[PDB]
Amino acid sequence: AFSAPAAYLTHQQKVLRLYKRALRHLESWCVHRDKYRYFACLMRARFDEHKNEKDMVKATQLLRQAEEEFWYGQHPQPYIFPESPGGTSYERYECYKVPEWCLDDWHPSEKAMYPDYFAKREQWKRLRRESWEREVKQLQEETPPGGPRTEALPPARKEGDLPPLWWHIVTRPRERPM
Amino acid sequence: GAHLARRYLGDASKEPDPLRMPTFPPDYGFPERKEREMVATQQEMNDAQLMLQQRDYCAHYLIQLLKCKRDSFPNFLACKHEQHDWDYCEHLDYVKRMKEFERERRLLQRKKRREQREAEMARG
Amino acid sequence: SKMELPDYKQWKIEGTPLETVQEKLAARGLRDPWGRNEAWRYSGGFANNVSFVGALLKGFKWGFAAFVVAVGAEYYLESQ
Amino acid sequence: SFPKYKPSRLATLPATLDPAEYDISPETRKAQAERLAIRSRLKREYLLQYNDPNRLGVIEDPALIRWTYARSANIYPNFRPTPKTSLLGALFGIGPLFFWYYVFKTDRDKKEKLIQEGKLDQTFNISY
Amino acid sequence: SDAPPLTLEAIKDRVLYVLKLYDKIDPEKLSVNSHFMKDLGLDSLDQVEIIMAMEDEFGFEIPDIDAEKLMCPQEIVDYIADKKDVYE
Amino acid sequence: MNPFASLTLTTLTILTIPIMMSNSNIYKTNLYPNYVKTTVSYAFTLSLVPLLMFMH
Amino acid sequence: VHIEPRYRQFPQLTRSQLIQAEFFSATMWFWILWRFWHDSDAVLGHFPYPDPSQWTDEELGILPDDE
Amino acid sequence: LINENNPLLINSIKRLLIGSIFAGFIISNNIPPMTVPNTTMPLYMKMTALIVTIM
Amino acid sequence: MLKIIIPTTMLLPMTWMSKHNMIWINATVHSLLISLISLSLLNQLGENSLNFSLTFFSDSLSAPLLVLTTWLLPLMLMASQSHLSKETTTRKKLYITMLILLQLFLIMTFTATELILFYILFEATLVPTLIIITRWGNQTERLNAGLYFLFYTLAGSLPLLVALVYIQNTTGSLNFLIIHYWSHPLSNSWSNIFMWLACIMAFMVKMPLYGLHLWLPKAHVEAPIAGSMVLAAVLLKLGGYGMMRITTILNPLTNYMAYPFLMLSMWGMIMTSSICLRQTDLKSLIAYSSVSHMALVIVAIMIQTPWSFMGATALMIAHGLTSSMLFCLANTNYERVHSRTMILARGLQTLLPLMATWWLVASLTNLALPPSINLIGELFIITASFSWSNITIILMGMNMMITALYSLYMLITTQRGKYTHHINNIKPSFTRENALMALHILPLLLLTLNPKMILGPLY
Amino acid sequence: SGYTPDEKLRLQQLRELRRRWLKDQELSPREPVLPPRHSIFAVTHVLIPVWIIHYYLKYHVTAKPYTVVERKPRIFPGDTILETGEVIPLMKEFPDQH
Ligand SMILES: CCCCCCCCCCCCCCCCC[C@@H](O)O[C@H](CO[C@H](O)CCCCCCCCCCCCCCC)COP(=O)(O)OCC[N+](C)(C)C
Ligand SMILES: CCCCCCCC/C=C\CCCCCCCC(=O)O[C@H](COC(=O)CCCCCCC/C=C/CCCCCCCC)COP(=O)(O)OCCN
Ligand SMILES: CCCCCCCCCCCC(=O)SCCNC(=O)CCNC(=O)[C@H](O)C(C)(C)COP(=O)(O)O
Repeated sequence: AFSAPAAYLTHQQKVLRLYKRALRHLESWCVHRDKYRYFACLMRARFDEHKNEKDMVKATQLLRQAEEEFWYGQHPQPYIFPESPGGTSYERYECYKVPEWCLDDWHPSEKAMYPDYFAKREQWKRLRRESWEREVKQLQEETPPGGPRTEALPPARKEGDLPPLWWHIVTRPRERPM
Repeated sequence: GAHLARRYLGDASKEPDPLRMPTFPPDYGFPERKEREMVATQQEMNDAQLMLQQRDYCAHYLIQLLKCKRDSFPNFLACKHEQHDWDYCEHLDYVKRMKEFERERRLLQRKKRREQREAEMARG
Repeated sequence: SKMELPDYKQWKIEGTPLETVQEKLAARGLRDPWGRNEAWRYSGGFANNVSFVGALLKGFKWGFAAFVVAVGAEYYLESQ
Repeated sequence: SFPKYKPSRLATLPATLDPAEYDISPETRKAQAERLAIRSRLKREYLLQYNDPNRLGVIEDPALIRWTYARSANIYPNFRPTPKTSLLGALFGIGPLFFWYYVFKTDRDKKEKLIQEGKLDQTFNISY
Repeated sequence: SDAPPLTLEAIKDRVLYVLKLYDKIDPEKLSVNSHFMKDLGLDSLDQVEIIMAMEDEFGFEIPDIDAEKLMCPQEIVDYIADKKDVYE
Repeated sequence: MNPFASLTLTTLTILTIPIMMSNSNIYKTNLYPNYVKTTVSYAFTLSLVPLLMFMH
Repeated sequence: VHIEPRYRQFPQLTRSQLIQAEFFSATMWFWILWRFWHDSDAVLGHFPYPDPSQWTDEELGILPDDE
Repeated sequence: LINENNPLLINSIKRLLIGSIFAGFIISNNIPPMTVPNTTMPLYMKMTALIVTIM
Repeated sequence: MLKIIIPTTMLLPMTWMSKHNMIWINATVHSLLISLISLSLLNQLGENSLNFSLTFFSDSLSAPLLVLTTWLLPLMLMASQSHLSKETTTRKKLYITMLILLQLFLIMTFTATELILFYILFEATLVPTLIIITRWGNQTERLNAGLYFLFYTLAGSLPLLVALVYIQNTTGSLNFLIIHYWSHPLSNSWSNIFMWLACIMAFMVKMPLYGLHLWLPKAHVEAPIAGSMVLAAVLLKLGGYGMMRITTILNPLTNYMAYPFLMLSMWGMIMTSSICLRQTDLKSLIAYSSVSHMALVIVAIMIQTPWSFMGATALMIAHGLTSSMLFCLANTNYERVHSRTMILARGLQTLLPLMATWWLVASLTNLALPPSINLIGELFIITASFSWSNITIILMGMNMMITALYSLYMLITTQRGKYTHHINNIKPSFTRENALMALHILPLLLLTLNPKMILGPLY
Repeated sequence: SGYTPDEKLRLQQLRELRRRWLKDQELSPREPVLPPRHSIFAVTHVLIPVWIIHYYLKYHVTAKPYTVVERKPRIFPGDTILETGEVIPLMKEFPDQH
C-alpha cells in the first residue's frame, strides 16, 4: 500500500502471487504445522517442476489451469490476519484517528496545557510553510509536459530540500492513536 | 416405539387411534367396574391453586407435597417422601393409561377377527 | 522487559514429527528448509500434551478421593 | 478437469478466471498505460491541493458534482416518452394502486356483509 | 498490560533469528545488509517464503506489491518499523 | 406494607442512579466502571430477597 | 503480579492459578459423584416399564372370542 | 503474551463457574412443581439424551 | 385571544425601532415570552371549545398547534442569525418581519371561527413564505421552487373558495359551531361528489398527498433554514387541521370518496420511504421523510375514528418538532462544507461528538422509538387502520421497517465511518447550534409525560 | 525487482521525518500543566431509594383501589387462618396404599 502500482503485473508477479495465495489457503486447510510443511514442500516442488519453461503460450496455459485449480480448491473460510482487510480488527481503531489540523481549533485554555508540544508543533508548521514552494517547483521541473505517467514521487535532490508532498505521509495519526 | 411401526407400516385398523379412543364401552367385557375414586375435593384443589393440568386423580399427594415444601421452607431437602408418593401415584396413573391402550388394541384386534371369521363360515 | 532471545542453535527437529516430515520428503527427492523454525512448538513445556479424555477428567482423581472419603465417613456415621 | 465456476450478476467473475488477462496485445498494454496515466494525473492534481498549507476548506470534486447532477437534474431533460417508458410508468405507478384498491374493497365488502347478517363476534370491541 | 513497546533492535533481532532458522541461508554468512539474491543466491519463489515467514513471525500481512521489493533484512526491519510506528 | 413490592421496585430503581450521575464528576473519573459494577452487585443482593419470599 | 513474555517457551505460571483450576475441576467431579451416589433415579429412573404382553386378558376385560 | 493472572478475570469467571455447577440443583429443588413429571419411561428412551450426546 | 395576537403585532415596530446590533436579542426574547403566554391555551375543556369571541375560538386541536407555532419563532431566529451576518440592517429587519407576519397569519388561521376567514388567513400564509424562499434562498432553483410552491397550493384552494361561498348560500353560515350543530348528511350525487372534491383537494395538496407532493422536495430543499423549518413544522399541518375541521359536513359521502386517497397514501408511504433509501441530497432525504409521515395523517383523517384523530394530532405535533430538528442538524453541516451531498462529509462523530448525540436522538425520534409521541401517534393510527381493515398491517408494518432503514442509514453515512481527508475547516460546534438542538429535543421528550396535551379533542 | 534508488532514497528521507515527528509526539515531565465513609455507599444508594419507594407505595400508591394486587395465598388442608381462626378440614382418609 506504500508502493505505486504499475500499469500491469508481469507473468512472474502473477505466478508469485498465485504461489503465495495457494500456500496461504493450503495452510488454512492443513491446520497443523508438520502437515503444512509436508504439503507446502509438495506445492513448492509442483511449482518448481516448470520453473524454466520458455514457451510463453505454454507457461500462460499452465498458469491459467493453476488458477482454475485454485478457485475450485480454495478454502471457503481462509485464515485472515486480524488487521488485514477481511480480518476481525481491520478498521477497529479508525474511530480513534483524529487529524492533526483539529489541534488548531483547541481553546487557548486547552493549549495552555502542553506548552512544549505546541511549541514543537509551531516549529513543524513553520517548516511545512517554508518548503512548499521548493517542493512545487521540483515537481513541475521533474515531471513531463503531458503529465506524470506513474504515481511515484521523487525524493529531495538538493540539500536543504524535503521530498515533495510529505506532510500528510509524515503526520499520519498512528496505528494505535488512543 | 414398535406401536408406531405396526400402525404406519402394518394394518392401521388393527391398532387404536390415540385421538378417537376408547371406541368400546367401559363394560364391553368387564362384568363389574367400580368408578375411579378421587380424594381431593373441588374446593381443596381450588384453595390450593393447583394448575388445571395438575388437578389429576393424583392431586392429594401433590397438595401434601406443596404443604410440606412450604412448612419446611429453608430445608429444601425435606420433602422426599412426599415427592416420592406423588411420583408413585402418577406412575400408577400412567400404567393405567397404558393398560387402557393395550385393552383397546386387543379388543380391536379381536373384533375384526371375529367378524371376519363369522364371514369365513358364510362363504357357502 | 530486559530480556533477549534464546539461542537459535537449540531448535532441532529431532524426536518430533518434523523428523517424520523430513523422512517422507527425502523419500520423494525433496527437502523441508523451514522445519527448525517450527521446532519450538514441540520442544519445551509444549513437548507433551493431554488427550481429550484426560482433559475431560482433569480433576477426577482428587474429587474421587474426596467423594470416597465422604461416603466412607457418612456411611459409618449413619449407623448411630 | 474441475467443476467450472460461472459468474452471475451478484457474484461476478474473478480476475484470475478472466481470459482477458491472459490474451494480451500491444494495444492492450498501451490502453493500460493510458489508464494509469489518467489515474496518475488525477492523483497528482489532488495531492497538490491536498498538501497545500494555504488551502483551507473542502476540495471541490467535479466527479461528485456530475454524479449528483446526473442523478437528479439531468433526468427529465433526457426523458422521451417511449413504449417502454410509457408501459413501465403505467404499470409501476398505476397497477399497485388498483391492486390494493381491489384487495381492500373486497375485504371490506366481506366484513360489511358479515356485520349486516350479525355474524362477526364483535364482542368487547369498544375501541376503534 | 498489552504488548510491550516493541523497539527497532527487537525487530532486527527477530528478523535475523528467523533468517538464521532458514536452512537455505547459513548463519555465519548472513548479514543485516545482505541482498537475498546477489549475496545469498536465492530465487524469486524462495523470497516469497521468507516474506510469509516474516508475516507469521510478526503477525501481520505484507501486501504483495510491498513484499517483492524487500531484498535485505534491513529493508524488512525498516518496513516493519514504518508499519508499527517504531522510532527507536 | 409487606416489603415484597418495595424491594422489587427498588431493585430496578437503583440501577438508574449511575445513569443520573453520567453528568457528575464520577463519570470523568477512572472509578466510574467500578461504581457501576458495585451498583449492579448491590442490586443483585437486593433482588435475592423477593426471590426468597417467592420460594417461601 | 508481573510475568514477562518468553519468546518460544512455555509461559510462566503461578501457584495460585494451578491450584485453583485443579480445585474447581475436583469440585465438579466430586459433585457429580456425590449426586450420582445419592440421586441415581434422576438418570437410571425409579420405576420399571410394564410390558403389555405380561398382562392377562382378564386383567383388561377380554372375552374368549365366542361371545 | 499468555497471562490470565488478573484477579478481575479469575473472580468473574469463578463466580459463573460455581453457578454452572450448583445452580441447577439449587433452583430445581426450590421451585414449586409447575407440571406433571414423566415418571414412566422405557429405559432406552430415558438414556437417549446421554446416548446421542456420547455418540 | 388578542392577548397573544397584539403582542405578536408589536414585534414589528419593536424590530424596526431596534438598534442595528440588537434586533436578534429583542426578537428572540419577546417571541419566547409570547410562547410563555401561549402556554395558557392548553387549559382545555372536555365538552366544548374556548369561545373567546365571535371571531376567535380555541379547541384541544388548535391549542397544541398554536403552542408549536409560537415556540418555533425563537428557534427560527436563532437558526437564521448565522447565515444572515453579512446582510444589511434593513434586509435583516425585513427577514424578521417576514417571520413575524407568518407567525401572525398562522396564529389567526388556527383560531378563526368562520371558514372563510380561515381560508383568507390560510392563503395569506403564502406571501411571506414565497418571499422568504425566493429572496433568501441560496441557489438558482429557488425561483422555480417558489413557482411550484405557489401554483400547486392555489390550484387546490381556488375551488375550495368556490365551494365555501356556495355552502354559505345554502346553509346560511360558515361559522364552525353552527356548521357542526346543524350538520346534515351529504347525498350520493355528482354535484355532491364535486363539492366533496372541492372541499378536500385544497388540504390534500398542503399535506401533501402522494401524487401532488412534487412542490415539497423543491420548496423545502431550496428554502433557507427558517423557511424549511416553518414549511415542515407548521405549514404542512394546515392541511391536516383544515381536513379535520371540514370533515363534519362531508359525511356520509366520505366513506366511498376516501378510497382513492387511502390507496394513494398507503402506497405512497412505501414509495417515498423507499425513495429516501437512494437520495444523494441529505436535505432532500429529510424532505421526503415528511411526505412519508404525512401519508399516515391523511389515512387517519380519512378513516374518521376517535383513535385515528388522536393519533393524527399526536403525529402532526411530533413530526413538526422532529423534522425541524433534522433540518437544523443538516444546516449545521451545510454551513461548514457548503454542500448538501450526504457522502461529502463523513465520520463527523469523531470531530463533533455532541452534535453526533443530537443526530442520534433526532434519528431515534424519526423512527418512532417508544415511548416517544412519534410512536404514540403512529401506533394509534396503525391500530385504527387495523380496525378499518386487517390487511393494512402489512403496509403499515412495511413502512415502519423502511423508516428505520433510511433513518439509521442517514446516521451511519454522516456520523460513522472515517472522516474525509481533504476537509479541514470543520470547526467545533457553537453554543448557538447546541442550544438550538436542545430546544427542539427537550420539549419532545417532555411531552411523553403528558401526552393528553397533544391528543386533540377526542381524548 | 526491488527498490529503485530514488524510491529507496525517498523512503529513507520520509522515514527520518516520520521518526522525528513520532519522537516529537512525546510529552515532557511537566506536560499536563493543570490549572488550580465506611459504609456511606449502602445508604445513599440503597437506604435512601428504599425509603422513598416505601413511602411512595404505602401512602400514595395504595391510596387508590386495585393499584397493588397480590395473588391469593395458597390454602392447604390443616391450615389455620389468621383472620377468622378457621381450621381447614383434613384430606379425606387417604387410601393409605403404602
Ligand atoms: C395523482 C394525484 C391526483 C389526485 C387524485 C384524486 C382522485 C379523484 C377520484 C374521484 C373518486 C370517485 C369519483 C366519482 C365516484 C365514482 C366514479 C365512477 O368510476 O364510478 C361509477 C360512476 O359511473 C360511471 O363510471 C361514470 C364515471 C365515468 C366517467 C368519469 C371518467 C373517470 C376516469 C378516471 C379519470 C382520472 C381522474 C383524475 C383526473 C386528473 C359508479 O357507478 P354508478 O352507479 O354509475 O354512479 C354512481 C355515482 N352517482 C351516485 C353519483 C350517480
Ligand atoms: C393541485 C391540483 C389540485 C386540483 C384541485 C381541483 C379539483 C377541485 C374539485 C372540483 C372543483 C369545482 C367544484 C365546484 C364547487 C362545488 C360546489 C357545488 O356543489 O356545485 C355543484 C356543481 O358542480 C360542478 O359544476 C362541478 C363540475 C366541474 C366544473 C369544472 C371542472 C373541473 C375538473 C373536474 C375534474 C377534476 C377534479 C378532480 C381532480 C383532482 C386533482 C388532479 C352543484 O351545484 P348546483 O348546480 O346548484 O346543483 C344542484 C342544483 N342543480
Ligand atoms: C489449496 C490450494 C489449491 C490448489 C492450487 C492449484 C495451483 C496449480 C499447481 C501447480 C502450479 C503451476 O502449474 S506453475 C505455472 C505454469 N507456468 C510456468 O511456471 C512458467 C515458467 N515460470 C517462470 O519461468 C518463472 O520464472 C517462475 C516459475 C514464476 C519463477 O520465477 P523466479 O524463480 O524468478 O521468482
